[PDB]
Amino acid sequence: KGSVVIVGRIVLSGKPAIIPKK
Amino acid sequence: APITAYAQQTRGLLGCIITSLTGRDKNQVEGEVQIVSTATQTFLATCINGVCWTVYHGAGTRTIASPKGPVIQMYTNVDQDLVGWPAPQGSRSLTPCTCGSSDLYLVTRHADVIPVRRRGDSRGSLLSPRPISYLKGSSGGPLLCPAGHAVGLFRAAVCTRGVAKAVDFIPVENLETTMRS
Ligand SMILES: *[C@](O)(C(=O)NCC=C)[C@@H]1CCCCCCCCC[C@H](NC(=O)N[C@H](CN2C(=O)CC(C)(C)CC2=O)C(C)(C)C)C(=O)N2C[C@H]3[C@@H]([C@H]2C(=O)N1)C3(C)C
Ligand SMILES: [Zn+2]
Repeated sequence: KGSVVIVGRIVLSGKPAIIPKK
Repeated sequence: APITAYAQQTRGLLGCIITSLTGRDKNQVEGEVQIVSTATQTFLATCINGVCWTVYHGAGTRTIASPKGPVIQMYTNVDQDLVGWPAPQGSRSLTPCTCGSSDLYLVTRHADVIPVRRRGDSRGSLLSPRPISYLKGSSGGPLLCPAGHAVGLFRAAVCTRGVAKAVDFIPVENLETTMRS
């Protein structure tokens, strides 16, 4: 029985932001 | 502020498999809901009050991979259909609802938050139905009250003809209960 592995994440704590330029 | 969310995939098929056997996850953890995966399926695990809960019919009695190797579950409950491990170092936890709101929101595996009108202790009506393929992988995800606090965890979809009209969930109360048992 293998272990459950975290393959991603969902983040709710993000608040609107102005996508920066690179 | 309104409930908004995003998703970030931290690893792929092969790394996942290796990590499944190896039991050691060295990646960094962020978020309130982890996109969890086994060898058979993928779903969600929500961090509510220091513990990372997920749906039993997905995690079974498996261990979660951590940097310090496999982590044994701290709660298992075949009947409540729940399991829980200590929230991974890095995650942020949600807190249970304390407003008994009946207007809930479901954060899906695709980081989409959809409305569900509470119709009982474990049911809610999708104000705008979706096909089940969409809801796949969302088990163990959170059901937030308008304030963003945990009301429940998505368990099953109430569907017909391949379209989900409603949803069955695990009330935060069963977690607390499962904790004391
Ligand atoms: C999570 O565990 C996952 O996301 N799994 C990862 C990939 C699948 C799932 C989320 C549901 C995904 C959309 C639905 C996919 C089909 C599964 C249908 C099951 N629905 C169900 O049990 N509904 C009940 C009422 N009901 C039936 O009893 C039977 C049927 C087929 C006529 C339709 C129907 O509406 C409830 C009264 C319980 C609501 C379902 O969602 N599951 C069956 C099984 C697992 C979940 C599931 O796969 N959840 C259990 C333990 C409930
Ligand atoms: Zn609330």
